[PDB]
Amino acid sequence: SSRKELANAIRALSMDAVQKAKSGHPGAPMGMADIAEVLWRDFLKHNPQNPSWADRDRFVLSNGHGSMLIYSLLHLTGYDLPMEELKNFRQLHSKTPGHPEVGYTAGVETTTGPLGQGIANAVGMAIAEKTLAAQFNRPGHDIVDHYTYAFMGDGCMMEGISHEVCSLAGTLKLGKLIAFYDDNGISIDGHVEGWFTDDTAMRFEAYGWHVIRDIDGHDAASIKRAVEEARAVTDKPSLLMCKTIIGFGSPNKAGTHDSHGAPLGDAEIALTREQLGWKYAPFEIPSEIYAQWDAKEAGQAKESAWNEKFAAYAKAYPQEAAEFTRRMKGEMPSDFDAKAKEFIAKLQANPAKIASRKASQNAIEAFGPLLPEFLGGSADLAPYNLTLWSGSKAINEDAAGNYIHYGVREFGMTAIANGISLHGGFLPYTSTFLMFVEYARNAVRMAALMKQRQVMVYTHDSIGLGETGPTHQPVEQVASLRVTPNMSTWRPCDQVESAVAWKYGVERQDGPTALILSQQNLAQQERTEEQLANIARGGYVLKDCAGQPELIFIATGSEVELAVAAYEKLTAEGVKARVVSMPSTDAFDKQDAAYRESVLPKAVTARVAVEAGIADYWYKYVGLNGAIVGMTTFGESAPAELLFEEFGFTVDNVVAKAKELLHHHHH
Amino acid sequence: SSRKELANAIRALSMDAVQKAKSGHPGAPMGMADIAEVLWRDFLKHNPQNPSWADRDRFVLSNGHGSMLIYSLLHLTGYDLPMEELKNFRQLHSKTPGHPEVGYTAGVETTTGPLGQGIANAVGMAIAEKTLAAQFNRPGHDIVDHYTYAFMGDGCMMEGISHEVCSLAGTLKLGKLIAFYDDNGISIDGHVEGWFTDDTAMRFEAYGWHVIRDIDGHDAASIKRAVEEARAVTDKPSLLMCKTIIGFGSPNKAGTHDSHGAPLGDAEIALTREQLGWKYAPFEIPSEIYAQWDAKEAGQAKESAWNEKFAAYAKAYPQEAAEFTRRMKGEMPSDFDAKAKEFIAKLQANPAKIASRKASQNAIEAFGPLLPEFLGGSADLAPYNLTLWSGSKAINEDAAGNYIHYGVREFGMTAIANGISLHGGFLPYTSTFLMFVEYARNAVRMAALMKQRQVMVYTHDSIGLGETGPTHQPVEQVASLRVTPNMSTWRPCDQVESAVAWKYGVERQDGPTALILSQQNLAQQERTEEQLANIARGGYVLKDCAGQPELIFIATGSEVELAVAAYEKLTAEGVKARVVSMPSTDAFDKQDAAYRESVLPKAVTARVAVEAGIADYWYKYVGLNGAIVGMTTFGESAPAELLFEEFGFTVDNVVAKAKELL
Ligand SMILES: Cc1ncc(C[n+]2csc(CCOP(=O)(O)OP(=O)(O)O)c2C)c(N)n1
Ligand SMILES: Cc1ncc(C[n+]2csc(CCOP(=O)(O)OP(=O)(O)O)c2C)c(N)n1
Ligand SMILES: [Ca+2]
Ligand SMILES: [Ca+2]
Repeated sequence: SSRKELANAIRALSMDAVQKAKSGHPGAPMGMADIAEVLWRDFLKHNPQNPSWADRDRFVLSNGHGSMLIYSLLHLTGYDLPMEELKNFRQLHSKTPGHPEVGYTAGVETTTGPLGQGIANAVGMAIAEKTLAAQFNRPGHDIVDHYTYAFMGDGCMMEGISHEVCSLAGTLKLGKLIAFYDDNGISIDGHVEGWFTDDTAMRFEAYGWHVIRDIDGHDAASIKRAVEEARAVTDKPSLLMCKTIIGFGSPNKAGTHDSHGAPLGDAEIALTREQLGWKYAPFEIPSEIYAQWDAKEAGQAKESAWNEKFAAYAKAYPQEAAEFTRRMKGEMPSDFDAKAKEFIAKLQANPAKIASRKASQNAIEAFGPLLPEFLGGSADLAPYNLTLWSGSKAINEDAAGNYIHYGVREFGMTAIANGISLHGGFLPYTSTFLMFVEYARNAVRMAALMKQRQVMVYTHDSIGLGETGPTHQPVEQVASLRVTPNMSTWRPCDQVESAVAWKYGVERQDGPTALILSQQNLAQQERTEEQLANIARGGYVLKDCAGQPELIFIATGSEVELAVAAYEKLTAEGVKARVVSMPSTDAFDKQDAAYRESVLPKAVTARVAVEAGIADYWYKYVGLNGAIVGMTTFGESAPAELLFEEFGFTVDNVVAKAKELLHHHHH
Repeated sequence: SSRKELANAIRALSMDAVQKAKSGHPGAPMGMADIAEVLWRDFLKHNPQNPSWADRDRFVLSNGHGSMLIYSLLHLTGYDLPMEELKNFRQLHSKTPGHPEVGYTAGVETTTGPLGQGIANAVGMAIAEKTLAAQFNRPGHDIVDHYTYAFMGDGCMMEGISHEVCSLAGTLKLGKLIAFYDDNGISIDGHVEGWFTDDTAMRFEAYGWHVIRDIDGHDAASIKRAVEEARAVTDKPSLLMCKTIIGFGSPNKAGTHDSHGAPLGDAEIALTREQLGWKYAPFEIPSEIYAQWDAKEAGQAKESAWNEKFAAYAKAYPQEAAEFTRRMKGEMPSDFDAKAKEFIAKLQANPAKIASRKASQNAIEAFGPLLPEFLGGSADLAPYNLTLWSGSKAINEDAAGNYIHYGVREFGMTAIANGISLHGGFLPYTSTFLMFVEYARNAVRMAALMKQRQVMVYTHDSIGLGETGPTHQPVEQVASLRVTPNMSTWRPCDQVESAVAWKYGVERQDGPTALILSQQNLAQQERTEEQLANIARGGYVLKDCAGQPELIFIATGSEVELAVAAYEKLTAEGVKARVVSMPSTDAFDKQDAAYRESVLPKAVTARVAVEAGIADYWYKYVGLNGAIVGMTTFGESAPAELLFEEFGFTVDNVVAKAKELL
């Protein structure tokens, strides 16, 4: 078989799988098949029999709608993705969902589809490789050495996140990142010149990339020469400008928007087979074509050689090797749990009224020596988010460091960190003011969807930040996080809940954790040993009465102090009241029914929520017969103490609103 | 007097107001003061006595933390912003909040602070000027002719949204957009070379901008020559690369991150006065410096000249001039309410089972001839969002058109449309798949904060979109919109509710409206005249019983049919059941309490919400003793019919959950 025939196997499988599903995207797989054949057969270092090989190259499909391209590649090269699964493309519980999903499918590195985020993930994978190589490689022992290859299209280039992450990739001189741009002139509205006219090569040169122009994306020799050129440039990420024809092979739909996102149709597929000279029936591949596509023997040889290298490394550097293995597996140090509990107990015994952003920094300082896998950063807010600890070292200064200055790039930061978590070897944390979670919002969602461990440090969480005013004062952002599937969100009320939340976040293996942290100092609360242990249950009884409470206050973060003051006033008047601290609604909801009943008993309807955030959220825990002391508006520019008074976060107002339930549930 | 003395008045007012507040940002106002002095005194066309003059130039401070720069300029040039307000910078209910806010302060064009969005707004204002000029100017009568000037810094340049909107500005050849980049080498983390190394001039030339490099931002002659050159380039937006020193004037904090975001301190202010040669006490400005800065006399002359031009236009083009005035004031045509009601009544009388995305297109088609102020578009999804009507004309093809191909740029699109609404003259609508409201989320928030009218057309709203799978299937996005202050969100259940929602959106005067639209066909519900009129109240009784209900279903959008099916089953068993359709929770919540009680009586606790979105939202209406048939997870890639079954959107499950309450 010629290279074109081998590439046409991808075209056939893609158009036929889309046709059988009556759904999906034939255009990009057909347009990029020749590029994929050269990259995967001539360059990609991988082992289909072990998709988790630590030193494999990473491939990312940023134009993720072209999912049949990667399913064809994985199937043809010998991964555990049988033809039956391709026949079940886009069907319930198949290993071939409409967009590729990490975990669903052997060999898929990331979940893509939302445009722009795949190239961001690839930038994170390349940062991870560079940093891990710098931390672990030793003279004569280069155990980390692999490339990151990405495909992307016009949509990814138009998205702002491409600017964020490719600018930063240029700064960091990511010489093992090689991206292929599917320059096919077509997007969904039609010919892109009506809305997309950038000199993209010049733009990427402005970022410090090595750009290869005018590659014939349907000519294997041209593509191969370009990839060799990119691999020879070791000090810059490379962009290959690949001129392709969307839907290549279809006489009537190639080069048209009609090939982008719908089945070609059976008549058109017959004509496409005739144009391509592809004789085989749908889902039929001859043994000779598998023989040229299969990567099991080469892959075995390469991983075997790497294992020999790693064994030599382990003999010369046994502690480093043990750390590499631990970190690539995502395992925690064996003594971490005990040391973290010792830290938390020390805080509970030694009160300090500090901002929870400072309590967060103190937890980073405490955990940092125990977690060399941290790869942390802030989006140009290190002095405000308090993300640096004494052991931080920026990777633009020393590549073996552990800290990233992300610049003013919140979305790019968060999707890069998704790439860092997907790579293995690190535990990323990211940070910005909470308001600007809105800039990064879909990357946060994607971390949750992909079940990735990442700690998101979001500071300056309410009107408590004061004079900066309503553009920066969060109101509804925490509610948005709380209703996100698989998101964990903590709003700690003091330095002890802050440390507990950080411990929870770094030990959470199957999804991300957002910390909602104050600008201003928070009072430490008294806790018994039992209460201290109950912080991690998300919601717990902090103050109580004998018998059934007449009133339960539910409070979070900076408002627990206010709720406790109201509880004290009411208790002194002879009212039976309880205070529940709710640092994490998601962790509380995961507790069993008996525990939740013990904290929020169904008999007690007179519930008062107190939080400087949007009020409507709290109907979930207060019901229709309680009260909510919350925000219902945007904030205002003024000193924070005047804002808390103006918006009702006062002991007198909280007590008055509570007493209306002693007056209403009565009358 | 001397231009440096005149610029130093901005420096003094800025450092002193920050010091008095013990809060704020002296650095960028001190760094950009010489640029501002040249722009405002020599070029900017404006009238302090009427900040709403239709043909004024628009100025945007995208690096909005530098708010004392714009307050100093407004005060010095004679706007209604007295010295007492500058002395009340960042104080409760002052006219000088920490970031500039449109409406709070005479002369402020937009609310900035979130980096990158000011330049986006300015691109929108320049698109509005270009389009309005093409629509209204006539030979001998150029009634629209003004510039859009923007200041921006490193943070705006790093943000992705700058790439989206400046790319599109190049495509649209916005020759009256002129941006000044405060190239001062400093951001909050320190010297920017550790994280920001772009050849920014080369980047902007890649967008098709005219770029002027190596301007000395502290030399009036350098700056003035650059502005003249940019104004002579009429077929490209221009970027002026202005080298400045942050905190210019401060001997110990100039050129450092220490001048970015905190008071300089009293000692350092004294040293700064010495270095600048500024001899005036805090909040002292001599009469001659006001005389040199004041723009009232020239401004009134220019606006009067324009009024005379407009009067001549109105004599030659009376209908066009009346349209111009109406649109610039943001008024609706006087017969729009009646014509839209006639359309809605027609739909109710002529049932159709269509997707609410199609019903949306049909409302655009009906309203299009009535609302020439539409300036609509989609982020590369016209064939899916259905944003084109028969009279759509793309502005990249015809500058006098009414449609924008925004490309794959959801955040930039939304903030550009905020600029369009701020400009006056237009009613923007934007569109993408609902999932990607998450890419644009803070610009949506900013439309609400700024009380701007924009209709946001979000289609493909649930697991009903099918095989595309969980990256695209919305679950929690509608709940996020619903709890945003001043946002209106509509999830119509058929073509009639879709038209009512569109009417509500275009008739809003003080905020945005999000339409949550289905991929798939939705059955039309039968309605009495009273029900039909009550759609606009956001929640209404769609199916009822005699007497107090025993069970109330609350449903939205594509799930109303499912709730009606469950109602029919329970009604046939003899249950006193009701179905409430809730297309807009915010419109419902604004109703009088007797109305809300008539729909959701407080004595009836057996309430079942049905919506293919996140369940947690609905506790607001069902409380603790009801049921919610909603989503609690991400979606899955499969045909939509199978997903609705898999996730419990079945008559059997809805009926079972209801019977658990009875
Ligand atoms: C952030 C985001 N916005 C919108 C979409 C919907 N969408 C999918 S592909 C596409 C444009 C297709 O353009 P391109 O990447 O050039 O596709 P191709 O040439 O591969 O078909 C759009 C708008 C998306 N997937 N992600
Ligand atoms: C989207 C967004 N992210 C973060 C911030 C916080 N912030 C305010 S100013 C700034 C950096 C200031 O850098 P630059 O624009 O270069 O400021 P300057 O030189 O004018 O002081 C940051 C990160 C913000 N306002 N908006
Ligand atoms: Ca394309
Ligand atoms: Ca700067």
